[PDB]
Amino acid sequence: AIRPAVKPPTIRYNMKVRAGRGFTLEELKAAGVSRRVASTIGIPVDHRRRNRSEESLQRNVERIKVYLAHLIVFPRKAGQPKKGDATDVSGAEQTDVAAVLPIT
Amino acid sequence: GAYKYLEELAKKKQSDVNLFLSRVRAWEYRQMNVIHRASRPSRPDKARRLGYKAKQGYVIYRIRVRRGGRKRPVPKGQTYGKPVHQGVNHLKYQRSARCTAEERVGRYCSNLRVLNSYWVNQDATYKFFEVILVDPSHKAIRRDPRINWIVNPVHKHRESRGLTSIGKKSRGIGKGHRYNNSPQHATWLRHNTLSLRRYR
Amino acid sequence: TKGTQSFGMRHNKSHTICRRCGKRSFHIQKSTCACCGYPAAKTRSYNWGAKAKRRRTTGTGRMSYLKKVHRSFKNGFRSGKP
Amino acid sequence: PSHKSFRTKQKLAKAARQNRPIPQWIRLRTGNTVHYNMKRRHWRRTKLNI
Amino acid sequence: PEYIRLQRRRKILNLRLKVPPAIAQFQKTLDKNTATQVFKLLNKYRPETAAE
Amino acid sequence: ALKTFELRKQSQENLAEQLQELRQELASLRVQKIAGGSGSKLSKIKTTRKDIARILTVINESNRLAAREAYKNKKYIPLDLRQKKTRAIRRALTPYEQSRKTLKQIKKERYFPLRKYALKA
Amino acid sequence: KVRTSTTFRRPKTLQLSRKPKYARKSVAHAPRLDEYKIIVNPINSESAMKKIEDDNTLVFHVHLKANKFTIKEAVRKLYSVEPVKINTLIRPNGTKKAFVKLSADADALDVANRIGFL
RNA sequence: UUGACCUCAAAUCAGGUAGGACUACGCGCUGAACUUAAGCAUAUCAAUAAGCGCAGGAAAAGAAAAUAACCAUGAUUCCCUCAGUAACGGCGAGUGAAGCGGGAAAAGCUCAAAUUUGAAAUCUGGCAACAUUUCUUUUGUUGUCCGAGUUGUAAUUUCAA
RNA sequence: GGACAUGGGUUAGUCGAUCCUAAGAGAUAGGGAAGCUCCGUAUGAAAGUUGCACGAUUUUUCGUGCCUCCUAUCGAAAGGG
RNA sequence: CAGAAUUCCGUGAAUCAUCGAAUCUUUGAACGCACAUUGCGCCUUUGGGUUCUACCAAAGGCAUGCCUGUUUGAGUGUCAUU
Ligand SMILES: [Zn+2]
Repeated sequence: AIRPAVKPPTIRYNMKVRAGRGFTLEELKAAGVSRRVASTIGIPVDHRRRNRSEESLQRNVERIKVYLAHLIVFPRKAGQPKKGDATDVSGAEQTDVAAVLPIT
Repeated sequence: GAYKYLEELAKKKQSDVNLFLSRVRAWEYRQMNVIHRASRPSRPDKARRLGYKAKQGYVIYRIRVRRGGRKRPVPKGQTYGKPVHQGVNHLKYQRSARCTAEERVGRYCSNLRVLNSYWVNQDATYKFFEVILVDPSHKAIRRDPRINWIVNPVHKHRESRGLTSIGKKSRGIGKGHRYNNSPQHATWLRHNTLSLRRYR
Repeated sequence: TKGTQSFGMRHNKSHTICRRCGKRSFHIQKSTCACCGYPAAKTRSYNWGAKAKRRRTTGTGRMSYLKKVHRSFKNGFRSGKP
Repeated sequence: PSHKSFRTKQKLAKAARQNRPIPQWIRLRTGNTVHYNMKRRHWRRTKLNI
Repeated sequence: PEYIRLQRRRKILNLRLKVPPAIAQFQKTLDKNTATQVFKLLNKYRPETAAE
Repeated sequence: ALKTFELRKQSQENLAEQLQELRQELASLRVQKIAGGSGSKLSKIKTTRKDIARILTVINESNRLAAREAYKNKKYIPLDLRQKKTRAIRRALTPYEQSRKTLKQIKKERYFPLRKYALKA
Repeated sequence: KVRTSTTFRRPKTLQLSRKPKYARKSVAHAPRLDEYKIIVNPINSESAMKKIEDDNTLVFHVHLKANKFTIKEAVRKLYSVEPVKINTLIRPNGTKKAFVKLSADADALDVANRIGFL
């Protein structure tokens, strides 16, 4: 699953960036994704983490937006594309999320 | 509802009403058997918050347990060892009297599963507890998804394995540095196992 | 006196055949088997004696029903006619 | 002692039956080493112990 | 029997001892005529049965 | 050797009489073995024993089939006719009981189920 | 409610009988030890021959769980002879032997001839 | 007198359930001594051996009354590292974790506390019918009746709200 | 030859066991004990087997009622019988 | 060793393999009470011998703790019409 980019704690590791557990509720709200639908489309939700800085907030919502743009959602009803789904599922294939959204 | 009033009134155990009720009920329980079936819970709000429901398959049993420490069961205080292990009279059982109450009720009702228990009364000699049990063979329990888990065989005698609330309290299960000992045997094995890796 | 002539008065059994394990270890006066603990509702066992557990255990007898269960598990405990 | 229980008498019957010679055609089976054994019990050498 | 003795000595024990007022207030009850009038009013307003 | 495909055709009472005739034949064979035996009859002793076993098997199969027919469409069935899996399997929760869900859970799976999705590079 | 005794005793209850909703066993077992399991084989040793030819008694190899009633019934329905007395023995090999004396109106020699061990 | 309620009984009442065995691994209770300290009592062996209770295919733990003091992290478990370190110890002999970081795997949730109050909307059992089967052996549905339940079974809610 | 091999041999209403109880052992009620288990035998138990014609054609063991200090068992092949 | 030749162009030998139906003696957690005794009992049904009650035989049953429900009950526990 797609993971957020977080700053490790302590002064020994605060200069690096690693992968987090899940996106915060504020990040999902800014990206326009409901918490009940994020799990369905494979976006982890972390209720404990909070966005204390705009930089972290914008970084994570940018990751969600890139994930959403590159995401293909199969319609639940075949041949009946609903809202937010796609009708170009012919070319869908399994691809690594790390290549699309590396931790930079 | 009245459950909030019951919860707030149960805290005032030093009040005259609570003292009178505690005295008369303690006398009645002493007159009864050590373990006896209770037709209805004496603390419905406490039973509800511990998981009891007023439906078929839920059983309440009242048990009295002796108070005090645990004297070492040696013949004449003779331990036959170093002086550090010669104590006989000031030793304490590592499990709570509530744990002992759950274990004895579980053996008394081996066809049931011990769900929870709660303190109801005490005196100098005895502490009184009411134990909530669930029937795993009853259809009302086997068809309720909120209590369906206890029917699974992994929950057999969970009170004997220390899987109840008071059982995990006695085991010291918790989160944080204050519970670094964790499951004692598992932590001890992890810290005393010599890992000899394949250096190639 | 304590030896050869003393052995001549040994004609009173202290143990008899046990009805559970069959050994001549059932104490007559105590009505308890020194081997399996009959009639207590538990087989006598101790971890300091591992050879005794080796002597009597699963696999030392017939395992008549356990063999049937093992055979039935392979096909998933199926019923009916073939 | 001429005063024996049913269980004792059956055990004596089993012991007497076990203490019998093994037929030669049994030993003649191919790949068999059942020709001789020390399980022969005499009433004076080895005791039954009930 | 034990249960008969328990339920009789219980009432004896309540007769003894100083009962707190919050419990003793339930020993005062409506008289016969008011109780009859109250239940007559209640019987005109009863929940529907299974058939109803 | 008796054949099961005709023993099953034959009636229960007739099977009982045939069983008794086989039993007395086996008794006659055994007393012959005692008071002077011949190889042919000694070999036929085993065949008579198998024939008795076959008749008893057919009789028992017919009785069990009748019991199953009598207890068909009944809530409580004789224990020997019930399930013969392990004791733990019998005491385990049924798939219906395992699959029982609350109204809240049913709504959650109805409105937010796991979706089929893919990523394009 | 006058009590003339200074003791309380449990009253009497209906104690309804069992009316099961299902039979625990589907098929009733066949009668064990009817006639053929009771009577195994006759005995034709020298002592047995003397018993038949002198005391008018037949010697049998009855089952261990057969008593003098079942042996008498089995002999009656298998050989059409009425016993008058039956003596039971358990041999040192563990098998039960039966001495069955026939009535004066039946010769054990011809009965043994009919059975087929003479 | 009868009935209702409450409590307590009995029945070879209708239907069920528990015991025992296996203990390599698992969860607890109880619990030494040999030995080391060149003696020995605290210590060490060891929160071990023995004893006792209880499960499964894994068990246990688990979605913070958790870390941290950071630009902060974020359920549990396991591996490497932290680290033979902080620390404990006749500070003698000896003992000795945890945060961060990297990796394996990742999944979240359920109740009690609310007046459905214009309608106990909830559940068990008996009987009958209709379906189902790893299966005449399994598992349900509907109808009716009787019970449970207002000293509270259902529904929206569980703090992320 | 009490050895070896092959066969045969122990027949009970009256002889013993079986029945009873002794010293004792030991469930159950109940109380302790973390527990293996310990104490306890009408013990702080609603511990009933028994006594009686009320129905009953007409010459009888089938459903009530009222009842009174009964009581688990094991334990002797030399005790009792 | 023999026997099996009712066999082998056949539903058929084999201490064959597999296995979804059965049988499964006395015991054993062991379950009517016991047991150094194949000891002593009780209930239902069906049969035998003159025995509607005794005896014999066969078949089916009788342990404890606990849960839900049923029936019959007890209580100078709380109450209403009579
Ligand atoms: Zn034994």
